[PDB]
Amino acid sequence: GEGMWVPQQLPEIAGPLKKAGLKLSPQQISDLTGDPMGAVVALGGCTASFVSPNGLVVTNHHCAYGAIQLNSTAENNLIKNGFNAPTTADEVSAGPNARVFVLDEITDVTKDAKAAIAAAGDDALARTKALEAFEKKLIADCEAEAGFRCRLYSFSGGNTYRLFKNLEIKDVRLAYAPPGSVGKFGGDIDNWMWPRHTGDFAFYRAYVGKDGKPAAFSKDNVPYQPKHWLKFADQPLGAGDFVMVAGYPGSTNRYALAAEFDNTAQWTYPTIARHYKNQIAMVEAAGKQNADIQVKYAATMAGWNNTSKNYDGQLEGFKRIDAAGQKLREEAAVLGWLKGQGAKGQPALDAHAKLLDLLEQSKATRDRDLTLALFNNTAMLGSATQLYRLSIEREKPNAERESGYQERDLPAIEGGLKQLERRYVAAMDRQLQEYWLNEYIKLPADQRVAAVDAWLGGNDAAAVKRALDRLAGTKLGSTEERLKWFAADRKAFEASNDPAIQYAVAVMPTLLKLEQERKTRAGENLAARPVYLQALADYKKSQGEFVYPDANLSLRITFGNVMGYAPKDGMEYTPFTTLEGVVAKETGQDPFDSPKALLDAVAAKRYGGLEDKRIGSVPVNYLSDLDITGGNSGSPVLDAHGKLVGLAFDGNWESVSSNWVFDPKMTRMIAVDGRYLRWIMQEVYPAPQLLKEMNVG
Amino acid sequence: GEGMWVPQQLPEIAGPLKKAGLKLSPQQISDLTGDPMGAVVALGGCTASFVSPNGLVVTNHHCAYGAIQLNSTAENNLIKNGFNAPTTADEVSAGPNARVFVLDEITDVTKDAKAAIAAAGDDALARTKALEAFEKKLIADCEAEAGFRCRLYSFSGGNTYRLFKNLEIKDVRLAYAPPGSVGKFGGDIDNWMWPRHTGDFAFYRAYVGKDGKPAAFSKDNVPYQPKHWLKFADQPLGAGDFVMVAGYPGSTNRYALAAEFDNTAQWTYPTIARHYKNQIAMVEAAGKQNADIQVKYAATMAGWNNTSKNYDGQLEGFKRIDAAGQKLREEAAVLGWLKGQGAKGQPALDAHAKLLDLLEQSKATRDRDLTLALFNNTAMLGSATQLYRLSIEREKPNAERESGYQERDLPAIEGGLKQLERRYVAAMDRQLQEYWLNEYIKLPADQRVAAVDAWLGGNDAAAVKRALDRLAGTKLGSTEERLKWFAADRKAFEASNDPAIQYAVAVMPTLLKLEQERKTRAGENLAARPVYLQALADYKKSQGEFVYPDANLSLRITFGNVMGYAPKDGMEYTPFTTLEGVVAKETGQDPFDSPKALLDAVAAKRYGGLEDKRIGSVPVNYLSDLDITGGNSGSPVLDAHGKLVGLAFDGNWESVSSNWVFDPKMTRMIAVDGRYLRWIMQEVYPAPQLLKEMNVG
Ligand SMILES: [Zn+2]
Ligand SMILES: [Zn+2]
Ligand SMILES: [Zn+2]
Ligand SMILES: [Zn+2]
Repeated sequence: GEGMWVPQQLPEIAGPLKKAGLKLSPQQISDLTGDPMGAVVALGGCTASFVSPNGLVVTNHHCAYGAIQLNSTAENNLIKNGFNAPTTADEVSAGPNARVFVLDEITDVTKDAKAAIAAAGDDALARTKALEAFEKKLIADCEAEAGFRCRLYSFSGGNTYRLFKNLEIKDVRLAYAPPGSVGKFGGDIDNWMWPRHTGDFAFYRAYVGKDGKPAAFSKDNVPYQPKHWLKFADQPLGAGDFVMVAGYPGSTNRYALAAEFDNTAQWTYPTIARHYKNQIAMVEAAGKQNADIQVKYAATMAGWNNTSKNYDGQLEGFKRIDAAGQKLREEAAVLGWLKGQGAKGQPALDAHAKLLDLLEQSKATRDRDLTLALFNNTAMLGSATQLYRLSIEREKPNAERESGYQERDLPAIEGGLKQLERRYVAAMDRQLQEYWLNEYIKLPADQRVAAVDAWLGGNDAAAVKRALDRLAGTKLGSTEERLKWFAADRKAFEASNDPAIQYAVAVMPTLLKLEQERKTRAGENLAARPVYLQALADYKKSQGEFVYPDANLSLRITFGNVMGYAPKDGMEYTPFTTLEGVVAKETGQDPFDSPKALLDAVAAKRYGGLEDKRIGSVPVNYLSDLDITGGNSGSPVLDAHGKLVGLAFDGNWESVSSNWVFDPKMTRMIAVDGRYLRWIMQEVYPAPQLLKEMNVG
Repeated sequence: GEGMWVPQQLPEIAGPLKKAGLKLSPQQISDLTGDPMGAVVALGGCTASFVSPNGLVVTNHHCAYGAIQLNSTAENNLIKNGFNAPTTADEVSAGPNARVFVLDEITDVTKDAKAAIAAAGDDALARTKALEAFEKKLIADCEAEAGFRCRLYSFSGGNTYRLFKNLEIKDVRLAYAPPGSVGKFGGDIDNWMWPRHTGDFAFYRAYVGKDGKPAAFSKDNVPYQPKHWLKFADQPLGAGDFVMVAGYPGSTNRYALAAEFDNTAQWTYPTIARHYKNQIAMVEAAGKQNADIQVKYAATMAGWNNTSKNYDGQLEGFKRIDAAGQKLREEAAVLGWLKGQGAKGQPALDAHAKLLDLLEQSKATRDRDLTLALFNNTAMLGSATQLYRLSIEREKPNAERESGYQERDLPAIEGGLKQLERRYVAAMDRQLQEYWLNEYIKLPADQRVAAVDAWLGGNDAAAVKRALDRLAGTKLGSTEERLKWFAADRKAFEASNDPAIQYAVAVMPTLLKLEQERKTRAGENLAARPVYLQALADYKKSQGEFVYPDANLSLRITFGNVMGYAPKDGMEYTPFTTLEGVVAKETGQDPFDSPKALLDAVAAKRYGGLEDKRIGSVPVNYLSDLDITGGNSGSPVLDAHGKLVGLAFDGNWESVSSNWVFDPKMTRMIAVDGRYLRWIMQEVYPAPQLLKEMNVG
């Protein structure tokens, strides 16, 4: 059912957990470094879990896609072929930026954080800087132990703060990926849909130095030895059975002003989707010519497709449940309620009014803000602006450097400049730069940026053509030039005749100014958010409704049962799909081109000891009424005894609008059954070594 | 499950009926003139049933659609608005050709029929005329009793013959029709489809003279008093519950040569579907501009739509089950099994060869024969040819007149010429003439007809236009002119300068020659068909398959249970639809434009005492695994206690290929629930008088 519960709400959910079928004690689930919860890891935007005493980590194929794509060429395509390491020495690096975060400690720091905020009094910008400074000091102290990375999280609009401390494993290697026609069966056509037949799984292995402490990749590193790992279930999962997920959902917007919704529905989602589709169309074309561009842009393409379809789905789901309406009506009913109680409910009503006006302000510049951000996110301009900004920050004491540009951020900065090599083709980026300049000029005169106007020299196809011709002369295209500038000082940047670096030096004053304009808006928000959101919460409780914070990349638990859903009268989707369903979709053409070995194993009913009698086949994917969102991919699904029964990977089509308005009847998780993982590793793309390592072969 | 069982097979299904849940005794079902089977009546291409002691008859809306249309004008459109007669005096005539046939007696005449055939000797044409003369004599004798109509049926390829005698009620009146948006909710989009949300019912009343004997329409007639009628169930019908249907299915082709299947799938269905869709397109377009064309052609259009869509569905279903391959392997098996049996198999092997050759003879002229038949089926040429043929037949003694042109057929002929007034517009028929002339001209030289070529006097657009301009001079457009010709003698036809009459005179010799050829092939078929089809039956029994004859418009029983079906992996169709499903489809545009009173009543949750708590709503339609086909529309669905729980009306999309190859998993009946008939008649288009008369008031 509904809810992305913090581990500190376990007393609240203990009884519901039992009634749904948990046979572990609430005590045991509360131990976030115990069995099974201490096996669950964050990847940074995906979840994963340990599944052996030797550092084997299982997650989704689409979570590993980055790493597979980084190790792929046109002439050895791991995306297409799969990857299997018969020995641990065979495992390839997942990339310098790849991480496994293992939870160490959570501490409430709420009292301190709102002190530091308040201690700045009544200046918006000062309030932001004070929280920044408080956070930086906390983290610096927590990370004083070598091998840990820490994070500060704000919950429920700033009514609670907690500090998380993680062991940061920095040497992650790929151990196994099934072929792309298994890992991503049905491609973007089946994405966000049920029935689903997708084998969305892949394995990493986590490594540290011989001292047992985190290190960056080296051939002298050895497998991490986790305290806790998950075991595969020994009881077959069926319809109605208890399941739970723990993992790291990224963001939801269930506490929001109605106007935040209208802006998103009417403007944000349609605009981003259109841009994303236009870039897809350009890259698609050029990659059909050019396998190098096709392989190099595949991860980018996957992201664009996935977010744009998600937003198409949210727009449709708003109309289906009249989200605009529901928002309006709970807002009216909450404003009603507040004046309602006069004296006590005036602080909250004030808040509503500030928040509301803050939103109109970001509204005034939203097209500028988006366009400029995405223009600067193309490869060479992104590289130049980041690298120049770093040279500026490096001049300050580390404690005053912008988050993202402190010493602790250098590994990821350097790592990103190297990874870019496998994701950049200059003919392709030129077309994206073009696309975004064409969209910049389109902007109205009041919505423009002075410094970009000047840099460009006029509002036409001619100037665009000149810009593009000039930028083409950058040397930032090679990893080696990027890494030179990573190390260069600010004067060296301002001296450069590189045209990409000239662009950055040109616009940075504006970007720092706009960043201040953002930090100031955030500061006013930091006053008004928590009071109003605390009132939304209080109302919800007065209505008997479930109360939990919007997602924020921190660890959450969701639970429920295996069950399908009914999209229309006269029909129902069943909780499982089956092997036969995979082969029924076969067309021999991407994305419905399963391996021959699958096709033959199924035609022969070779179920490998994995059939579930109740469905007369091996289960492939299943639905359940858990409450997950982006960031939950790869999260392990556990059964009533805490055994692994699948991996979360997607949502059904009608679920996605639940980011704003939760609909219990149509919100389902889509998970890959652990028996399908097993079946693939036995009969299709075999990995007898990993199975034996997991005590299932 | 499978099987269109003849009543004489009740001993064989008694056990299976009990196991399925029938609580009536099988002997109570064996009494075809008792309770409840004597309540089931034939309409002539639909089924219906008595539901009161005062002659109230219930059938489908689409069955009554011809009669609703005949009583409709552009200005007062009953298809659109519904009809309700508050007292029996307000009932309107269903039209002169409307019938209710009440089963009186069934006789086996197999031995006598086969002896009439054998006495003809070797000659194929004499064999046909001998069976014809046998049938005519039998029917004349049986119809000696005033008010009875009799029919001879051939079963299992001529291995069995039965005579049916029916009371022929000839004054049928319309007592109630819901609005078309109920009766045909979802129109042609939902036709042949589940989920289905269609209130497909209507009521007639049956009338006789004051002396109790059937009579044509008169104000002095009074309601028929049936010996038996159905009662509405007092127990709520649920999933898995027993249901049975009795009705009059028209035709199936489950006993067929592989070649007959191949010709049908490759040529017959695609060809007819194309011609029907071309005509639909013209009439649709013209009716958009002319609401008299729209109302006059509505019944014709509903047939074209229903058949063409049926044919599309069969072809898709043949691919789904590989019907071609199944027919090829079954035939290789049967011919194997026969060669297996030495000498005693030889007559079936020879029969198979002869049947195959006769199929080839048909095929050689199939384009000509189809095209010529459908050209002559347009309104004026069909009238002219029919009437001219009648004038020729009238010069022979009645016993020698062609079936359809005997004295017993005169009421139907006459009624046809009157009903056509409400189904003909010159400017529309002209376009249909033009379509068929353009198709005629596409025929190749060996498929042309000399008489039509000469009459056409050219092969191009200009000749077509001259022929149309010539035919537009007919006076057969008017009912009175048609009835004049109905009475006129042959010399008057041959003297006429009416251009449609002249056409009929010109082509008649050719039609008669073609009829002789068809009679000749039928006579050859009479010899070979029984022997082969007996072998097919014997083979099926040796494989332990069900053995029942193909449908042939006689009374059949089918039984099974309420149940949905699974169209693909990860999905199921549920056995019921509900009221909320009807409203979910609402668009306010035909065909998804329910009566406002329906939308209001569902919104207000006015369930009228008819809610089934197990589905949370009033049921609308349901699925069951019964075996029905064309002709079964209007058949009552009985529960375990013989009570009325719905009306058969359609099949699901995947079912329709069961006319050739039975598929148990995807073959379902779609029925309208008796509770939905009641609910509509309470809350939406009310008829308290009829509910009272059925005592559910
Ligand atoms: Zn247990
Ligand atoms: Zn250089
Ligand atoms: Zn006349
Ligand atoms: Zn009973």
